[PDB]
Amino acid sequence: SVPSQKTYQGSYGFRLGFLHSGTAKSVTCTYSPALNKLFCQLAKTCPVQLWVDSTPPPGTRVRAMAIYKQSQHMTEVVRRCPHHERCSDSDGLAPPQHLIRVEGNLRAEYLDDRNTFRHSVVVPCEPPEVGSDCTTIHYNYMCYSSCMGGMNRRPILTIITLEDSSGNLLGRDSFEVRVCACPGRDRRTEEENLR
Ligand SMILES: [Zn+2]
Repeated sequence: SVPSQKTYQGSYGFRLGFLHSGTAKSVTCTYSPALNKLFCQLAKTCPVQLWVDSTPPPGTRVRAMAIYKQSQHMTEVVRRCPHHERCSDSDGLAPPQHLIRVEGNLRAEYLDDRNTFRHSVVVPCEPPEVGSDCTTIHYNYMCYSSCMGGMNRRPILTIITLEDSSGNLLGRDSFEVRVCACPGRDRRTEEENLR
């Protein structure tokens, strides 16, 4: 099967937000609204904002999962390549196979789905800190888009779902991701190609 990627704000008006990091040669993570695409370096911090119109119930969680964007590959589990799954860079919590990690949250849980074998990482949905209007989750992508035997130059999407304590859908948003050496340059190139 294939997880849904349908945008769904739901009852709480759930949607993502991204910083405006620009396209300098030195940028490590940058988001293109025109492409709905995040460009980031390997294992670098990717700040993703969570916005809601009203506060979800205690026990609400936020899950991230990657799928291949092309229909020819959607059924294939997105995982780390044969090299990176063995490079012993575990944070002590993420399984070495998982492409997406959450940085600096000890309540992050990593799921290997017993049925679909797909990987995801889930955290409790926290209210914004005082003086803030949203909450930010920091993600890491632990393989290059180009890694042989892994993503192998195939584009992926990250699907973010807002879930109740049972795992039922409350909200959904998504964005394409390219993990690459020079995010600023590749964003500029792809945005030019678009126009
Ligand atoms: Zn890799």
